[PDB]
Amino acid sequence: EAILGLTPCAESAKFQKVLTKEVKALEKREKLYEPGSAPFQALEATKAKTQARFAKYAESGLLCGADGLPHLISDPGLAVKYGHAGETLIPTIGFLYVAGYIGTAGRTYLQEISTRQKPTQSEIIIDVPLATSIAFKSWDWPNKAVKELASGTLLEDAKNVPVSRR
Amino acid sequence: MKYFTTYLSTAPVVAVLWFTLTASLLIEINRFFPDIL
Amino acid sequence: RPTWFPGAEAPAWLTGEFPGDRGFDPCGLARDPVDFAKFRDSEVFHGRWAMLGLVGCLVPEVFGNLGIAQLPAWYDAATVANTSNLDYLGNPNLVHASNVSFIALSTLLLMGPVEAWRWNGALASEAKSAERTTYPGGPFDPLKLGASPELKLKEIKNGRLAMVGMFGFWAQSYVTGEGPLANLAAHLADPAHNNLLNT
Amino acid sequence: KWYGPNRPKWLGPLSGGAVPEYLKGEYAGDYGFDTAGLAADPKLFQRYRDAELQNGRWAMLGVLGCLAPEVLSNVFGVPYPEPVWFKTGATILNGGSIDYLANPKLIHASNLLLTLVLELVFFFAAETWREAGEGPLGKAQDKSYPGGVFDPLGLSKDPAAFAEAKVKEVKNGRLAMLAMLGLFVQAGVTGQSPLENLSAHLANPGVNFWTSYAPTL
Amino acid sequence: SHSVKIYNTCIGCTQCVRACPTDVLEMVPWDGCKAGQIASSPRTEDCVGCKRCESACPTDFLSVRVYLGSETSRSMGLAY
Amino acid sequence: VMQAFGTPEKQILIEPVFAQWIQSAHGKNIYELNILLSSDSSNAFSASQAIWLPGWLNGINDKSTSLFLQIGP
Amino acid sequence: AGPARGSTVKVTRPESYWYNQYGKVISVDESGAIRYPVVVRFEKENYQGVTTNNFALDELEY
Ligand code: CLA
Ligand SMILES: CC1=C(C#C/C(C)=C/C=C/C(C)=C/C=C/C=C(C)/C=C/C=C(C)/C=C/[C@@]23O[C@]2(C)C[C@@H](O)CC3(C)C)C(C)(C)C[C@H](O)C1
Ligand SMILES: CC1=C(C#C/C(C)=C/C=C/C(C)=C/C=C/C=C(C)/C=C/C=C(C)/C=C/[C@@]23O[C@]2(C)C[C@@H](O)CC3(C)C)C(C)(C)C[C@H](O)C1
Ligand code: SF4
Ligand code: SF4
Repeated sequence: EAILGLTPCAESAKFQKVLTKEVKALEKREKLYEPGSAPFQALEATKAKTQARFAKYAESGLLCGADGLPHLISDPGLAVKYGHAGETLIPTIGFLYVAGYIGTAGRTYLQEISTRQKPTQSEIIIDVPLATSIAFKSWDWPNKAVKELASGTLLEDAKNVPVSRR
Repeated sequence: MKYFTTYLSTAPVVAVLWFTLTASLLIEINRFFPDIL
Repeated sequence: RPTWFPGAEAPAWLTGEFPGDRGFDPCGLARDPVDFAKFRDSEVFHGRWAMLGLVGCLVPEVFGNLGIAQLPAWYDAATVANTSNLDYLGNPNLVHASNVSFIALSTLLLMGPVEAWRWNGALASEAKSAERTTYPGGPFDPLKLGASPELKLKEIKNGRLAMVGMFGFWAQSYVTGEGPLANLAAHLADPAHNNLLNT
Repeated sequence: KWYGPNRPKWLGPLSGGAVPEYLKGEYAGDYGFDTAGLAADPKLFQRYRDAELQNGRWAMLGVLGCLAPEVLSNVFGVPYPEPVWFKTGATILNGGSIDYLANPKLIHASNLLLTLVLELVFFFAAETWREAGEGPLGKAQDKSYPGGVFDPLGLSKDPAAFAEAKVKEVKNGRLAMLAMLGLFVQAGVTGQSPLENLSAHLANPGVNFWTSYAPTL
Repeated sequence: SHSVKIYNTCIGCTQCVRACPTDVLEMVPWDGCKAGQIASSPRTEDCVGCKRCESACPTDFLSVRVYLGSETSRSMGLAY
Repeated sequence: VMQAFGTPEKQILIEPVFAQWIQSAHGKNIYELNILLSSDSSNAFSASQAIWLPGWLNGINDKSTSLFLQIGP
Repeated sequence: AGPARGSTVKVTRPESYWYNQYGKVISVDESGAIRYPVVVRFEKENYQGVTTNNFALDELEY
């Protein structure tokens, strides 16, 4: 469905122009080699991939501009109403899960070693068992996050936080 | 080997190893499932 | 004590000193006794605006049917003022207002002082005390009668009814697409097949 | 059905060595079943207890909500567009609306993302109050068993009846969880409604089984 | 000239005095600390402003403090 | 790197939809969004004593003027 | 009163690196002439690279 003045890539002539332009370049390169030789095969693999890629973009409801290149929709309302949520909105959730995981693993390891005798030695020599255990137990990180938040164990109190003369 | 694993546990070795695996994984995904936009 | 539900036990903070108490506060919004006095004013205030708003919304339909004037419908007046002129009681020489933004500005400019004065407890720029007014008297009570707890309960009760009524008017107008008395007429005609649950 | 050291157990009469030590019959639904040792840490055991009750109660409302609009369409003539549970949802897609009791003057909802966002926001509030154990609706008596507004009939006032009813709740919960897991797998395998699945096994006890689908794998 | 001031947090370690390259500071007797000596700055006309003393001082926010001011040929470190 | 490897179709080209919405509300009809001044039926458009609007809309939908330039990635 | 040797204090001197932080008491001086009698040791070194400092009683919370 054409929105925001954009055409769907599946029914855009400029899209086809682009595909033609890439495939023609590859043909020109192929002229130099012999139809059985291994460079030839490489250029054929390249061309195959190329045509496949354009076909994929065509059956994905991507939206082309005047340049004939696909454009992404980032307002979540527009994305969900017109079937474009896979462009930005799903990746959002995907990034925020993995970033929360990495944070949780890092915070966890740091809070664990902080109770050791020399905690700074465990920062330059990683406790690898401890780190692997933390990395694999941290797949359900919102458990820990919402617990820490609602309980109050997420934030240090202001009285315990070093601060300047203000 | 008696302290070789502790050497492998040091930060730049663990970093090189972890990035190498993480990079390798992303390369292999981008071999199998290319051109995700 | 009379309560909103058979046998239902009242909160601790709802004791029965104030008119309209039926021990109704599931969401615990009047735990803080400082907020409870504000809410009490807000309840009566919302009530009085709902009563005036209900009467003022029935008036176009009634005045239409009794052959007094062809007033716009309550959900049409802003459209009328926006596209054409709003002439009082039909009469094109009365008021004859044409611009919705000047109506809105006027509404803020007239209701600003009045609202501040109400809150401040006097015609002054600073509140007299930490207490809400809600029952002024003086010029606002010309017939010299009132502020009895029975009458207060009568106000509260009619208010609450009108606020539920006003919610009705909004939803009705959206759904049925016609005026409120028309909706009553429709239900009074054939009640089994002119209602919400029949489609 | 009971508590204590001589309660019903999960291997019945043959349940001598089948009980771990940390399950001493203090909490509802202790049949001494924990073969993977998940509850050996007692903080983890408190967590899991809350989780088993959250999954259970949600599973109960779920199974009732997956069956009820199909039943209403079957028994009564309520004209739901796609009344099956795994087909509901798609009704709000395209240009279609969601009308409660198939009446287009009831919710008439057409904006999927507005629906979802309202749900997440409401839940972010209510779940944060749940986890804290204090909120607008009051302070909880126990994290899993709040009481107050949540118990308006006062059925938790009697101690012994409360102790029994905890065992009723956890056992209905477990059943409902197995029901819901049933619904999911049935839809995944048979592709038909779960009332049609029941009708098919009521009509014919025989071949109409999981062992009509098993040969195809 | 620069101005060098000594505050009462001094612990009389003598490190600033040792550090100074133009003999501005000396240790005089005092009773405010266990070492029974404080630093002092009599010859501030000879201070070049290097702040070596403040680098030497071990108290938390220094007890010796150099406030740079007006330049002279002495403070500007000129051999011409 | 997409341009360098000869694959301009794999660029990330996010549309500025929030600025295009604002432009649509001001009266630009190039984004087919039909709101406020770009809808004929709105209160904002049909405000009787508007009267600056014909001039304004002529201006905002003329490529020569720089009155709200068209925008993209 | 003084803190006990070995006890934990919180610094309340605003110009200090260790403000709002906790240290161990190592020594208290008993003379009244001394202006900063309490010696405190911290785990985190300051910008100078030292880990110890003298304090008065009115700069500690014990
Ligand atoms: C446990 C690791 C961890 C966590 C949970 C955080 C969390 C945060 N950082 Mg910090 N930070 C970290 C490490 C961490 N950081 C490191 C290692 C550096 C040095 C490069 C920084 C440098 C830094 C700066 C300059 C800023 C932040 C800021 C922030 C805050 C906002 C988010 C952000 O800006 O991310 C950005 C994160 C980075 C730029 C650093 C990348 C962190 C890596 C990818 C993850 C940790 C790596 C670690 C080695 C994992 C080992 C775990 C294993 C042994 C189990 C957030 C509180 C910002 C802030 O103050 O917000 C108010 C801010 O300006 N961080
Ligand atoms: C108390 C409580 C709770 C509650 C509650 C509930 C149910 C609250 C509900 C409140 C509700 C339902 C409040 C309505 C207001 C209506 C008003 C003010 C209308 C004015 C309307 C006016 C002034 C209209 C004016 C005009 O129409 C006129 C006259 C002519 C038209 O041409 C023009 C316009 C339209 C401008 C909880 C949350 C359940 C639990 C908690 O623990 C305790
Ligand atoms: C105890 C134990 C063990 C165990 C175990 C076991 C057997 C665990 C099993 C857990 C299981 C099976 C848990 C399912 C929950 C399902 C839920 C929450 C369903 C909700 C459903 C809801 C809320 C929603 C339903 C709907 O949205 C749907 C779907 C579609 C919509 O159209 C309609 C509605 C909105 C109504 C081990 C591991 C074996 C050994 C160890 O040692 C000890
Ligand atoms: S600044 Fe340099 S010259 Fe001056 S007192 Fe300090 S050490 Fe001595
Ligand atoms: S000023 Fe600092 S460096 Fe100089 S003696 Fe005193 S404590 Fe030691």
